[PDB]
Amino acid sequence: KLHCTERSLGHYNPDVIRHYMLQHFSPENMVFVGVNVNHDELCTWLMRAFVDYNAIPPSKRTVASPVYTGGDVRLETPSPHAHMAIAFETPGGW
Amino acid sequence: PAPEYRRVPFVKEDMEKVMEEVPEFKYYYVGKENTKGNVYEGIPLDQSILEPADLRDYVPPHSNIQYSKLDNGLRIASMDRGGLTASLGLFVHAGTRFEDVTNFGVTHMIQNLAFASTAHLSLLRTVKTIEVLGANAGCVVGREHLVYSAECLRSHMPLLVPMLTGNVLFPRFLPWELKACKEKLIMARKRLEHMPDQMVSELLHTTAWHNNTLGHKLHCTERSLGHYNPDVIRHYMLQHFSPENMVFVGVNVNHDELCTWLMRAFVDYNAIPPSKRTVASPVYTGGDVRLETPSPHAHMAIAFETPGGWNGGDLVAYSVLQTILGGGGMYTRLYLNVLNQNEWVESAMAFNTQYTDSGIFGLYMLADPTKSANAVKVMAEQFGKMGSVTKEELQRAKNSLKSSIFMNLECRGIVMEDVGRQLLMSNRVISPQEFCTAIDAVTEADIKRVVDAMYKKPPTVVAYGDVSTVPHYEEVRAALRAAGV
Amino acid sequence: QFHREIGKLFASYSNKITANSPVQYVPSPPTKGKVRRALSSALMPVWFKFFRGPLDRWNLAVMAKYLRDHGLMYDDLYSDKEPVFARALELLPPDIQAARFRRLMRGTYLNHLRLYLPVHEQNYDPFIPYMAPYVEEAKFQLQEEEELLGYHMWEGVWYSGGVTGFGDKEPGEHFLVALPNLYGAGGSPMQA
Amino acid sequence: KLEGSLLPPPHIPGIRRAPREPASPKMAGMEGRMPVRLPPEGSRFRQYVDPRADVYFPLTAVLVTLGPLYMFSKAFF
Amino acid sequence: SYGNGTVLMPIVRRVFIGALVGIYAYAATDVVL
Ligand SMILES: CCCCCCCCCCCCCCCCCC(=O)OC[C@H](COP(=O)([O-])OCC(O)COP(=O)([O-])OC[C@@H](COC(=O)CCCCCCCCCCCCCCCCC)OC(=O)CCCCCCCCCCCCCCCCC)OC(=O)CCCCCCCCCCCCCCCCC
Ligand SMILES: CCCCCCCCCCCCCCCCCC(=O)OC[C@H](COP(=O)([O-])OCC(O)COP(=O)([O-])OC[C@@H](COC(=O)CCCCCCCCCCCCCCCCC)OC(=O)CCCCCCCCCCCCCCCCC)OC(=O)CCCCCCCCCCCCCCCCC
Repeated sequence: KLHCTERSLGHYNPDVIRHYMLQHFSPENMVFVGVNVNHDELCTWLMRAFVDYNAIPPSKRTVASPVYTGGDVRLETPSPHAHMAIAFETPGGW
Repeated sequence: PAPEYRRVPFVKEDMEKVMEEVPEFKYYYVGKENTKGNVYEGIPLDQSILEPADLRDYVPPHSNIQYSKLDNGLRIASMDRGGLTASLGLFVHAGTRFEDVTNFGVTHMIQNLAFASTAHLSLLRTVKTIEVLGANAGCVVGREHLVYSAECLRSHMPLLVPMLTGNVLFPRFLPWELKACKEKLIMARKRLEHMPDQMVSELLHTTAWHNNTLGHKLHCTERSLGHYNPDVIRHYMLQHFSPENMVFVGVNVNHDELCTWLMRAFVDYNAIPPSKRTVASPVYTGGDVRLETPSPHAHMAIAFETPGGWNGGDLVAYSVLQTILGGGGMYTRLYLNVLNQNEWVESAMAFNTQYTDSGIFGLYMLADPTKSANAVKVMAEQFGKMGSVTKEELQRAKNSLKSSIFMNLECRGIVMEDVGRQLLMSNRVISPQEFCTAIDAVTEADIKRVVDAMYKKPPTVVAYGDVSTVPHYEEVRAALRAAGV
Repeated sequence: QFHREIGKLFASYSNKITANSPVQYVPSPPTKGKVRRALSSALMPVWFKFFRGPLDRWNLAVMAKYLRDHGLMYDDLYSDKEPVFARALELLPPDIQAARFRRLMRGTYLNHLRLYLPVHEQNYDPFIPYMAPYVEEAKFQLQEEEELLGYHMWEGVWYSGGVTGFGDKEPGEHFLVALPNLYGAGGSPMQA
Repeated sequence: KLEGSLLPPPHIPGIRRAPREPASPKMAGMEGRMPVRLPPEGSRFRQYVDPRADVYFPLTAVLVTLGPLYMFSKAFF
Repeated sequence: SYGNGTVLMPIVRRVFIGALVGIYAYAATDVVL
């Protein structure tokens, strides 16, 4: 899921958060983009933001392949219409 | 072999003479005639204050059930045990299994409007007079039956009969009373959400009988509020609330006196006329449903269909199997083979829910949310061996079942509900002595026969609570198929 | 036990009423005596012709002209501050409630200007009793409540919970419970 | 046709109609005035009413009240 | 009636009425009877 649940509130403390950023927020896993800017000037100020302090160090991570299962789910709710959706898997993605 | 019903004919009586038989009742006490006070002042309770004129030679009462019927078709049955508190009940064959897409929720509405204003008595005077008499009364809705009941001192029976029958004879359904009841109509399912056991049961029914008969819900929904008007209600009662579809039962009452006052409640006014209705057969589909909710446990239930239900011919066999496994004990199969060999299991049990012509049978477990995959493997292994029992297990189960039956029937309430429920579902009452004879004739082959038939249709799977590690629908089905299920 | 003796007198008079109570409708007895019902019938042909008769007819003309000038019905003159009539207004269906709302608005405006309606807007009977079914049902509801709950003078905690303790249920409606708070922003009883 | 402010009701299945009084004869003395009905036919009040007395009422009212008081006061007070 | 706290005015009503019945009865017995 995208958002939290009432169960998620059981681990909403700084140590859990900081442990997640140390595994994923290294510079190698980030890209910066600008539109309507001078390229050289953007590089200079980005260099100055990182020169005096230490960034999160890199880490090797293995990306697990998704497992498609399909299935069926219903959700009743007050509404005048019956919403229905049917889908299939696209191998390989982008 | 149905029971023989005695006839009670309608008779026209002078009103002023029948008033000489109504029990005394007071709401106001304007002074007091007696002026002697507490004549037992100063006498301690280790000393008796009775006189010889208060002694009698005991004569046992008539404890067998007696049967009678009125001319409009109402069936009556009562028994007297000599107690001083009576139980009264009016059973109607009009449950949620008779609703349709334009009616969902109507039976729940009728239950919450019980004891409201009638043609001859208002809501306030009805509920206030019951309280002052010292009685308790209520209405309970079900999937096949609706029941109105009251309990009171046995001298107040004539006063309570009309306040029970009026709900089905001439209710008014006033607009402003319907608008005052709409609040408590939604708070039912809301209160149901925080009751795990009741939620797992509902999910089991909705999933077993998809969109038909026994799969309809008990309570209303926000959608139901679109047809909550008197015309819809009154149309439902005209199809189902005829006297032929009703039974009245009393315990600790005089049979003849109960018939007289029931006859007097129906003699001067017209009842809903009979109608021929065809009862649709349930369609069992099985399936799977999940419901995530904040909880420390993973609730899981798996069940199968029982062909024929109460009238299928194998009711006693499923009740013996339930006793072997373990219900709600420390030598049952589930306590020795499951609980003692797994410390991460918090509980486990077997259930057996039977209706007039269909039922379900299965297991129910709580466990550690991190070992749901193992909970499924243990349940499948138990289903794989259900069709095999030893002589010691079987003999110990029979003895446990017979004792439970006779012991349950020591209470007034259970006796009343059992007699009325049996006469609507089968038009006959099976005695506990006949149950025992049937229990003793259950063999090892019968057990193995009913388990195989049970497995010829798909299962019904339910999960509730923390379902973070509950396998996929296809994996549960496959595990069952590897254990021979 | 002096209280038990007084209770015996109350009880004797109580049982006598019950033993002499009929079990069906019986017409009420005439109020006025025979001596008074004989003088009236003898003087009636003269008293009614020249005084009481024209008094009745002038009264209905005065009422009809005032109501029609403002476009009102007679039943519009009753107040919602009467408990019986307030309950009756709660039982009305939408269409009748809307027409009353509109007539009351129009009559306040006409009384402010002091201008008559045209004659062709006055052609109606103002004495139709459109509230009667709802008034008689209201009387029945409130007579039950009074007999089942209000038959004794009940005690209570004094000056507690915003009420005085002598029977009031809505708070702050008597002077000795005025000014509920010294600080804060207060609040509404309808938002509790 | 009908007495008072009523008109013949339309026939609509489902609506039971109460009986309505028919129109009765008029009496002398109401020309030019806003109409007010007379007592019913079978009634003692109808045998005694006369609309012509309405015109004199402003004086009759003063005499029945202030008259006796003035004579009683002029005799004993 | 039940539900309100207007509890003194009904007492004032019965005292005033009684007082009036006594004033006009003490004057008649002195003038007439
Ligand atoms: C402790 C320190 C030392 C000194 C202590 C002094 C004594 C203190 C305690 C006294 C007793 C307290 C308990 C009273 C009875 C409660 C009974 C009960 O539970 O019933 C609830 C009962 C409600 O019953 P209900 O059936 O729901 O409703 C009744 C209906 O409304 C109407 O029903 P109904 O139409 O059937 O009529 C019923 C009527 C039938 O009877 C009659 O009609 C008979 C008429 C007899 C007439 C001739 C005798 C004269 C009677 C009084 C005349 C009018 C006086 C007006 C005074 C105004 C100024 C106070 O019944 C009565 O009249 C019974 C009441 C008689 C008692 C009145 C005098 C004593 C109490 C005074 C108030 C208590 C002090 C409060 C202090 C607060 C300070 C913050 O409530 C009452 O009847 C309350 C009555 C008392 C008045 C309310 C409080 C008034 C506060 C404002 C004044 C404060 C002044 C402070 C400064 C001065 C010094 C005090
Ligand atoms: C606030 C926001 C703004 C900013 C802040 C402002 C700050 C300033 C505010 C004040 C702060 C300080 C606190 C002050 C507290 C004062 C006390 C208070 O609040 O009590 C309210 C309190 C009401 O409390 P409540 O919570 O609203 O309701 C109480 C119950 O729970 C429920 O009861 P209920 O609803 O059923 O009925 C209540 C009803 C109950 O009604 C009654 O019981 C009747 C009361 C009036 C009777 C007299 C009127 C005339 C009647 C006809 C004549 C009768 C003659 C006597 C014979 C009668 C037959 C035997 O009471 C009323 O109608 C209220 C009347 C207001 C009375 C206020 C007088 C206070 C004492 C000072 C008197 C000074 C008199 C000077 C003039 C005379 C000089 C010669 O009032 C009383 O009950 C006290 C009544 C006192 C009556 C005194 C009468 C004296 C004159 C008698 C006639 C003599 C004629 C002689 C002629 C001789 C010729 C030669």
